[PDB]
Amino acid sequence: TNTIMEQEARTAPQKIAEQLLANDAITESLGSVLREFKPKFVMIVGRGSSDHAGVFAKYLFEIEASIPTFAAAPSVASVYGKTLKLAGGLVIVISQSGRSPDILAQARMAKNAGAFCVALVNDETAPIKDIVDVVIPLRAGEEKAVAATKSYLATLSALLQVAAKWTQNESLVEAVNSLPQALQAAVDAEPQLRAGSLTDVKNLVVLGRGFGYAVSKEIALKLKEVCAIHAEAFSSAEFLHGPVTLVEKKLSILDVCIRDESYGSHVEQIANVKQRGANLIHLHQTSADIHPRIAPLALLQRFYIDVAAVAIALGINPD
Amino acid sequence: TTNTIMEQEARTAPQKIAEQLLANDAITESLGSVLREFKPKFVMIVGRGSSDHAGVFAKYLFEIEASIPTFAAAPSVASVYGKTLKLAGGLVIVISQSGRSPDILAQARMAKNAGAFCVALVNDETAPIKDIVDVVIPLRAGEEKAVAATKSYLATLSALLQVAAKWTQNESLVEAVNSLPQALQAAVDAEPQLRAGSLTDVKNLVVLGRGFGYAVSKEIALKLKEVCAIHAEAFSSAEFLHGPVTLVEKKLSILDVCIRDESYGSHVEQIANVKQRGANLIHLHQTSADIHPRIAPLALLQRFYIDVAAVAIALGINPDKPAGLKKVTQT
Ligand SMILES: CC(=O)N[C@@H]1[C@@H](O)[C@H](O)[C@@H](COP(=O)(O)O)O[C@@H]1O
Ligand SMILES: CC(=O)N[C@@H]1[C@@H](O)[C@H](O)[C@@H](COP(=O)(O)O)O[C@@H]1O
Ligand SMILES: N[C@@H](CO)[C@@H](O)[C@H](O)[C@H](O)COP(=O)(O)O
Ligand SMILES: N[C@@H](CO)[C@@H](O)[C@H](O)[C@H](O)COP(=O)(O)O
Repeated sequence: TNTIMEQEARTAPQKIAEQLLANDAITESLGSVLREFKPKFVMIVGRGSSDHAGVFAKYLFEIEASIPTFAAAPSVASVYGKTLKLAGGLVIVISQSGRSPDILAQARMAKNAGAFCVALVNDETAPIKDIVDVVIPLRAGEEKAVAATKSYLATLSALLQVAAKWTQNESLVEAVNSLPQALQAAVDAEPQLRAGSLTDVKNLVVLGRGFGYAVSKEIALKLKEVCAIHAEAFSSAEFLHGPVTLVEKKLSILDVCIRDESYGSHVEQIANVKQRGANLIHLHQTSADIHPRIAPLALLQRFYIDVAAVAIALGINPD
Repeated sequence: TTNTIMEQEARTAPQKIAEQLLANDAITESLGSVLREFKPKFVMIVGRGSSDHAGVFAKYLFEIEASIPTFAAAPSVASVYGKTLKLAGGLVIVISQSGRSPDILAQARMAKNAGAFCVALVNDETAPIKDIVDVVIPLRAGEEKAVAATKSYLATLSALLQVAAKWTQNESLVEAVNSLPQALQAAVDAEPQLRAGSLTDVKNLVVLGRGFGYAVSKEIALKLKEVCAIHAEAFSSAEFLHGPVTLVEKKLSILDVCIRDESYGSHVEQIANVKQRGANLIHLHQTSADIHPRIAPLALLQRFYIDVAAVAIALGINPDKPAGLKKVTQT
C-alpha cells in the first residue's frame, strides 16, 4: 500500500529506537521522582487514541507498579465546573498535538489541585510544557495521516519506559530495550488481517483480555476511522454479560490473542463464541521470542500495516 | 402491554425504590458519617454489565458532587494477573445484583486484603459478597427474574444517590433523593418514546449523551444489544468527534440521550452537528415532568426500560430470556 498511514506505521520501530535512547535520562530521572513521590493513583487525560493509550497505562501501572490507574472525565470540569481532590496523585496528559484547549484546561486543573503532572506529547515546545511538571517527548515526528499509528506506539513505548524506570523491574527493562527489534519483526511478518474477511461486514466486535483488551480499543477505533466499520472492543470476560447475544445473528469477531497470563481465560471465551457461531478472525503475536508485555505492540504494528490495505480494498482512503 | 417479566419488573421500580430509600435511611446515614471520617482518596467500583455501567453513573456522581476521583476496577488485574493494588485509604464499592460472579468476588477479596474500606450494593441478600466486604447496602428490589436488569439497576442508582446525599449532605441531593419515587412514577406514566418502527432495519447504532447522560447511554446500549440484538455502542458527544464520527459517512442511526442539566448546551450543539452531517436521529428525553436534573437520567431510563420491552417483542426476541444469556452470569 502507498498510503501515509502505512508509511508512518512502518517508521514506528525506528522512531521508537530513537525515542528510547533520547528519553533514557528523562525517564530515569522521572522514575526516581515517582519512587519518592509514591503516587496514590494515576489519572490519565486524553482523547481518542490517547485515551486508549491510557487504558494500556491502566493495565501497565496496576500490574507492574500496583498503583490504581484510570481515565479522567473531562466534562466533570469543562461542563459541570468541578475540581477533584488530586493531591498525592499522578496525572498523565496524553496528547499527540498537545495544544487543544480542552487538554490544556484539564492540565491546569490537575496542577491546581496538587497533582504531580506529566505530559506525553509529540511537540515538546507546545505551551502545555509550561503547565505540567515533566514533559516526556514522544519523538514520533509529524503525523500527517488522519489515523494515528506511530504516535500511538510511541505513547506506549514511553509509558513502558516510564514504568521500567519507575518499578526497576529488570525483566521489563529488557522488554523495553527489545521493543524496536520486536516491532521491526512485526513489520516484516506475514499479514494477519486480510480484506477478504471484512467484505460486506458493516459492524463487528474486537475481543481481548488484559493488555490485549487495551489494544482492542485502539483496533476498534482504527476500524471505524479508516474502514468505516462499526467495530466495538470488549473484554472477553465482559462480552458474556449480555453482549454475546449478538452472536445469535451473524457476527464477525476480531480475536486479539496475547500470550500472557490472560491467555487461558481469553481462549476459553473465544471457543465459546466460536461454538455459538461467530466468524472469528485471529490476530496474534508476530514472532516466538517476544516478551509478553511487548507482544500487544507487535500485534498492533502488524495490524496497522494490514488495516491500511483493508481500507484500500474497501474503497476508503485511510489518510 | 408486552406481558413480559421485564416490563412488569420495570413498572415496580418506583414502589421498590420508595421502599428502599425508607428502609436504608439508617444504614446510609451511618455510611455517610463513615465516609466523612474516612475521607476517601478515591472510589473504585467493582462490577460487570449493568452494574459496571451503574459504576459509570457513580463516577459522575461522586466526582461532581463530592470531588472524589472515581473509576472502575479491571477485575482481571486480580483474577487473571493475580496482583493486589495499593488501596489503603480508598473506598471500594462492589456493585452486583446477584453477587456471585467469580472475577467480581476475587477482586473484592483482593480489595479487602489491600486495606481498602469495602462496601457492597447487592440485591441478593444470600450472595457470598456479604462475607468479604465491610458494609452491605441492600438494594431491596426483590428477586429479578428477567435476564435484562431493570429495577435492580435503578435500585443501584437510587442507593448510589442516597449514599451521596448522606455523605455530602448537599441539600440539592437530599431534595433529589426525596423526589425520586415521584419522578420514577411520573416516567412510568409518561407517553412512550422509543418505538419499534424507529429501530426496524437497524443492525447497529450509536447512543450519544454527555455527563450523566453518557452514563445512562452505556446502560441503554447494553439493553439494545441484550434484548433487541442491535449492535448499539455508547459514546460521549465530546468523544464521538475524535474518530468514531466517521461512521456518519455511511447511513448511521443515532439514539440521542438528552439530559436537561449542565451538559445540555454542549450536547444539543453536538446533536445538531451530527444531524447536519446526515445522521438518522432518535431522541430520548427525561419526560415532561418537573424533574431534578440529577434524577432526570433515571427517569429517562425508567421510560426506556418499558419501551424497549415492546421493541424486543416486535423484533422477535423474548426480553425475559434472550437466546444466549443467563441471569447469573459467571466469568
Ligand atoms: C473510560 C475511559 O477510558 N475513558 C472515557 C472516555 O471513553 C469517554 O469518552 C470520556 C468522556 O469524557 P467527558 O465526560 O468529558 O465527555 O470519559 C472517560 O474518560
Ligand atoms: C467503565 C470502564 O471502563 N469499565 C471497564 C469495563 O468496561 C471492562 O469490561 C472491564 C474489563 O475487566 P477485565 O480486565 O476483568 O476484563 O474493565 C473496566 O472496569
Ligand atoms: N485521530 C484519531 C486517532 O487516530 C483521534 O482519536 C486522536 O487520537 C485524537 O482526536 C487526538 O488526540 P491527541 O490530543 O493525542 O492529538
Ligand atoms: N443481565 C445483564 C444486565 O441486564 C448483565 O450484563 C448483568 O448486569 C451482569 O451479568 C452483572 O450482573 P450482576 O449485577 O449480578 O453482577
